[PDB]
Amino acid sequence: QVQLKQSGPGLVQPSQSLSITCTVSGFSLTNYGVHWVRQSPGKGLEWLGVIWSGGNTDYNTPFTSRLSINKDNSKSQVFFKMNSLQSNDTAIYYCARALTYYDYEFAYWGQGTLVTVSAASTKGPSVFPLAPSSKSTSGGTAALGCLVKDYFPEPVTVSWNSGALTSGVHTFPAVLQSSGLYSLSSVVTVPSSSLGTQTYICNVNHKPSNTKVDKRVEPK
Amino acid sequence: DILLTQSPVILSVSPGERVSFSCRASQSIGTNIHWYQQRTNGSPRLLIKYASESISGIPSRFSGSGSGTDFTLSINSVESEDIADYYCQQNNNWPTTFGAGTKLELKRTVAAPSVFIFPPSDEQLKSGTASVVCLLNNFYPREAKVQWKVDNALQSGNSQESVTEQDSKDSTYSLSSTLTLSKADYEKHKVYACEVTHQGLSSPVTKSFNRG
Amino acid sequence: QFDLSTRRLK
Repeated sequence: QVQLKQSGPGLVQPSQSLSITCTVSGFSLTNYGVHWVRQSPGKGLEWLGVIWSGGNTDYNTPFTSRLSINKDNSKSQVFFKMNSLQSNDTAIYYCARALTYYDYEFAYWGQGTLVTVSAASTKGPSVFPLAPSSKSTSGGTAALGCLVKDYFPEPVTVSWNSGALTSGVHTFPAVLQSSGLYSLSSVVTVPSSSLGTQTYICNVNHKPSNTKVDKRVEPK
Repeated sequence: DILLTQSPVILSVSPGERVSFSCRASQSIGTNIHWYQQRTNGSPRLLIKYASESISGIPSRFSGSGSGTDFTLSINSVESEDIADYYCQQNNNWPTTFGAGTKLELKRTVAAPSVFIFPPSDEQLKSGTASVVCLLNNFYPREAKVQWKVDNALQSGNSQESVTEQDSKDSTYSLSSTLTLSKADYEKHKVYACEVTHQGLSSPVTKSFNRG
Repeated sequence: QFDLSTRRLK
């Protein structure tokens, strides 16, 4: 199938440069152009540029002097590079492919790369259990979760039992604390009678700090 | 650049109802407009190309119309899974531009929240901080009040709230309120309570525990 | 306004 897979999320210092790799499969770069689109709080969706099959590049007007797109046909990789970043360049950056080689209707997107522009340092999170008890139990159903505290920057991924548990999972949006670090909780409801025989693990992954933690949550 | 104006920013409807999204262009663009769906934590999904042409794998309930400056994306029978943001894109003029987007919220029956409270772990207490979490699960509508009390003292300014996006399966919301204390302050007190207020409750619900 | 945490307008 047609897939676009972008490199991991990361922090970029003000005035420094941004670098993202788009690795594609299911088609050849010699046949299709790869587009680049970002999504900021300020300007929403915004077309940045494209590299065509022949290697030609078009950059949107405001980015013609600080944006560089390259590629490697044999490795099926596209390279995105932007210079002199400011705080409002903080956005999700996508690579994309159109329906046809020449067009602009984007049917295939990369998963996105959340880029944060700040002068701060990367910090990995601490993971604490939200233990189930009688005060998280309701009608044979128990709630339990993981507190993912004090990390920077966004994002963290959370899954449960390596993806085998998805029903009743809520992972809350991160909030920014006064410390300047983010914090987040992920909860799931399960039958209370399963707490004795099932193991529940939240899989926490903070790519910017390369922090991977599996936290087992159990009644206390 | 072409300016695309989507109106309104927010649409709220009941399931099974028909709904229409608007996209107006600052000048004529013929039928050179594409529509996108973006679900929570997702990338944009192509729905309609060139005003009305259908896309593979897209349900038949999605259709579009319009020409010139006035365009419309329609859903004949809206489902719970349609909860998302919708964007229009023009490409009659370089560079291609997108609208600001329209949000699709769904109505449903009033549902009271299940309230659960979680004391801090001993693990966190070792670091000198105590987080107490209050969970409001699967409720509607979104509006709720959470009030914290430590030994009958009303807390204020020391809690933070987070609300999930609308659930695409049952149209509910969930909310977490976290009370953050120092370990010392936490240890100097006994009764911890979050009182919850919501339309679905005939009286406030208080979940509480005693430290120890 | 677009939110980077959920990818949803708020």
